[PDB]
Amino acid sequence: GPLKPMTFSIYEGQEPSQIIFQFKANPPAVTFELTGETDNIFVIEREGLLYYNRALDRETRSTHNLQVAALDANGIIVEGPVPITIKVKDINDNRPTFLQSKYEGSVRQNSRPGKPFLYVNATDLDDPATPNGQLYYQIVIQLPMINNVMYFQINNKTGAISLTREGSQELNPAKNPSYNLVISVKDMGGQSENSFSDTTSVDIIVTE
Amino acid sequence: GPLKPMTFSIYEGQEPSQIIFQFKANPPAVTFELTGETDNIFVIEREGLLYYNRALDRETRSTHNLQVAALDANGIIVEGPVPITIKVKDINDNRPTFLQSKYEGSVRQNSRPGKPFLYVNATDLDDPATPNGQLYYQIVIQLPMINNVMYFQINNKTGAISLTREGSQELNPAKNPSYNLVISVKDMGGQSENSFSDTTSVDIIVTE
Ligand SMILES: [Ca+2]
Ligand SMILES: [Ca+2]
Ligand SMILES: [Ca+2]
Ligand SMILES: [Ca+2]
Ligand SMILES: [Ca+2]
Ligand SMILES: [Ca+2]
Ligand code: NA
Repeated sequence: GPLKPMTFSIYEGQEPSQIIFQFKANPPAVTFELTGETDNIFVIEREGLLYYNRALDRETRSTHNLQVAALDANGIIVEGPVPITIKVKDINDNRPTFLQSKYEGSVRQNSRPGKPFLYVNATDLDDPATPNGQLYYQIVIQLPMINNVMYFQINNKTGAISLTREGSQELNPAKNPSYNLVISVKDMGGQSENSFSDTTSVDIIVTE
Repeated sequence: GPLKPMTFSIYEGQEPSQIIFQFKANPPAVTFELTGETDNIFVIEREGLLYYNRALDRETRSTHNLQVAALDANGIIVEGPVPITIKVKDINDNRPTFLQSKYEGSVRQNSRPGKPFLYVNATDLDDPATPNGQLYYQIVIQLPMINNVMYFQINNKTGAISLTREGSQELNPAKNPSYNLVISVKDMGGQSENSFSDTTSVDIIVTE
């Protein structure tokens, strides 16, 4: 039918195994012209076969804005150009990376439970609107630890470290002036399958 | 385009708010048929509208293996069937449960510290490779307790109960012949936020 705007969604990181679309020339159109963000990847054959020639990369270009025009036997545009939008669908091909391998923090004796005093942070180049770039932070270990009582907690979404109820009650620089936490981060929103992880080390001084 | 295998990942425990996918019939296809693990949940409209009509439950079915076929006006399959995979993403919707509500054990006086003599165990129906099913064991209280000294300890990952150094030094059937421990188990790795818990009771006789 008439040439019109179209959107195609194509996963990145996959070498092409299927065409995108076969356009059919409406006489007096005989050939097609593809322009825009083709990047030596998107091709239209003379008689309308639109395809891609190699794996896409959302982290290089997340949308290819293309245009297609239909031309007559004299090379005159008779339909379009119209916008053809390629949405590059994300895969989990980037690992989360803590921005420091060691954090130095401090907390006041009697800091209110749940009040952040330190943020750890990781970046993930995947799409944060998808599981692939959605990070989940956790405390792997606290040292020292007495009778399995955690004195620290982390906001699993934000990386905010705060005292627990019991940490607020028990932390005392006279008894134990420093704690080490090992923190993990994983992508896939903390789900198991196809996830990547990183760790960092946090030393926390307890002050008056 | 042509029917091909597709995977969708959907969280359990949420009322559906969006369709899954609209299949568009390419002539001579006119309608679609859905088969497989539909479970009075997954439906396709003739026209192509694939949706789910009630919350999923990973603990009932963790992957729905569906198939979609395109039928012509005479009900001949002209495309597919192709596998449509629904991966059900886990939420923390199950409380961990101890396998016994009461444990009875014993420990010999002058037993070595840190050597397990009793395992408590809980199970959690959520995914154990996620925080939702990741368990953390603690002693809530030991009675009797002498001068604020713990005589017992528990491994927070394994549920292994052993004597402390002080317990090994002080246990004596003539002075205190029995102890009770209340043990907790928590999921989310033991953090307070978004976690569920159970408790059990452990009676321990001190022997000669
Ligand atoms: Ca990529
Ligand atoms: Ca990632
Ligand atoms: Ca990616
Ligand atoms: Ca469930
Ligand atoms: Ca659980
Ligand atoms: Ca669950
Ligand atoms: Na205490």
